[PDB]
Amino acid sequence: AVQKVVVHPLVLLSVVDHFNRIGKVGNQKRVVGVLLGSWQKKVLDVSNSFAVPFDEDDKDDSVWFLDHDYLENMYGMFKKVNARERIVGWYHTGPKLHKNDIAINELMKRYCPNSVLVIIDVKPKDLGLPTEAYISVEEVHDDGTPTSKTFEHVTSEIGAEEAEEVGVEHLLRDIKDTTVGTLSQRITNQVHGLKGLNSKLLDIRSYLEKVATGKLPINHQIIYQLQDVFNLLPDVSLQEFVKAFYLKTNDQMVVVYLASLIRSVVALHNLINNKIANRDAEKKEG
Amino acid sequence: MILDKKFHGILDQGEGVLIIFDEPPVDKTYEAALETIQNMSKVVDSLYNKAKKLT
Amino acid sequence: NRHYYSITINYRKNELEQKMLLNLHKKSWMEGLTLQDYSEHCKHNESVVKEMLELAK
Repeated sequence: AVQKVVVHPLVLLSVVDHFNRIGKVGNQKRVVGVLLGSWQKKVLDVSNSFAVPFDEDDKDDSVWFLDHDYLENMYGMFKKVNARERIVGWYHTGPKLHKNDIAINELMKRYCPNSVLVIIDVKPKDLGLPTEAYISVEEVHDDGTPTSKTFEHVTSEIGAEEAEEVGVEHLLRDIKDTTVGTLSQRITNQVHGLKGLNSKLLDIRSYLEKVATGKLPINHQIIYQLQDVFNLLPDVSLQEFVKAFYLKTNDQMVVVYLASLIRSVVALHNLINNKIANRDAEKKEG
Repeated sequence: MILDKKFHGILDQGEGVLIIFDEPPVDKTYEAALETIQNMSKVVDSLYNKAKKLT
Repeated sequence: NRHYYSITINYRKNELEQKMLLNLHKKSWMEGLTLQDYSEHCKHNESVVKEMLELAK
């Protein structure tokens, strides 16, 4: 149904406010906020959101506390001031997906339309993208397990339309723009290996742990496609790609001729002014 | 007609083998060679200005 | 300005806004897995950028 979503940083800075208005009490649980957006178009666009007092139990996980009057009053007044945005779903700040999320999401599945779920981290130490759109749809399983709520990962992007780019750029004054060239390219080409190294290294360790020490079926069926796609590149002998290395290396030669020739053109004004300025300033100094 | 370059091909007498091939990237060596020939005059004129100002 | 003046304005940013919003904006200019759109341009250098190299020349 929905291919991609658009999440503005305003809601995540509202999660910064979720971490600001705590009051130093010692709970810091998965505070659930009422996510708002535009479900009209096929693409989802989050503009702003708000929160609702949400408290769980220490031992029992099935305890969840929501509010209907606060949702209808905040949504009623928010719709009165801005009717272009309506309820879409919710989101929790907890890093782990608990079992009670089917009951928490089930309320906004009954009263509200199909709600999207977003899992983020309480500490911004994760290098990866903090936002993951999880659609709440029921899927048929091939093994015969009963139909239940399944959270499929929907791709997400963090973009601002008109003003939040200006506000973020003015508040930071440290981040740089695209700036195609040497630095913005070589930084990605340096740290990219760590950007994949922390993800893969962080995932395959617990993966290999759950291979031998795993039960409660983790959908082992998708592991066959995992190792299949991993074995779709069986160390090609590079025999056919030699001519492609001749093409890319020939373009490399083109960049060699462009650099040497163009820089040789740049040497004109320098290697002329260095003489005509020094000898004339010297002969005319005294 | 191959000497007239109306199509891609080449004949043979000993074996009679027909080969058809083409070279699409024609606009690379032309622009590169023109940049080399045009830059030759730049470096030579630079050596004329420096050779004039020195000796 | 008569009977109508103004006041100065300063800002404030803690480490949670600095790292969350900084990494959020860098990620907003980066990819999902950060390895997706690299080979796109690495292999577009042979198909699309060649036109930009010929026009550049």
